[PDB]
Amino acid sequence: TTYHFQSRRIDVDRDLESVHRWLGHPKSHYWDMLNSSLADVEKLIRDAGADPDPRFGMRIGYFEGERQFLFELYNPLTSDLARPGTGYVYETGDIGMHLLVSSSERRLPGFTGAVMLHIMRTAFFEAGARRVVVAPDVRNADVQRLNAAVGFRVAGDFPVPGKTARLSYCTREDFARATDNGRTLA
Repeated sequence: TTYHFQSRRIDVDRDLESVHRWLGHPKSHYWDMLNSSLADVEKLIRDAGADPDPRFGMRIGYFEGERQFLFELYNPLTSDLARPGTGYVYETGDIGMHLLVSSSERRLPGFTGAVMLHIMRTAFFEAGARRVVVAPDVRNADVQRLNAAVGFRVAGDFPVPGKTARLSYCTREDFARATDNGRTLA
């Protein structure tokens, strides 16, 4: 028995309690929502679903009937990536991605690799992305490792107020080569 995930679109009326709980767990601190209220998390979810294009929004992943993670596929043009001067070069079909794992601590081997493979296959083959774009905090080493595991390449670092973001790209072609079409890690 290994991880195989499915996902669906978020449903704020019934996922809010879970998502808010996950955002309060110290391991989630890079989401910067540790002290958020339910209303704050409701706004986060609703804002993530407000693009005109239905491909964007938050999704919830499942295994054995239980919630496992949240992911956001977002429009790079309404994100910090598109601030003037970041160095991001937008391409049609770019999709930004964020991942939030659940607050559960008991995992089978290779949890986050299976999570990442599922997310990336969803972005490319269900949401039509030609490239996934991310810009985590440079200090978030765990995310750097996850990115490298599925073929992301670092493009550069750029400043945001008080922080440094590390811009990375994963083209559909680099994902396919690195992971054998989404089957295994680089």
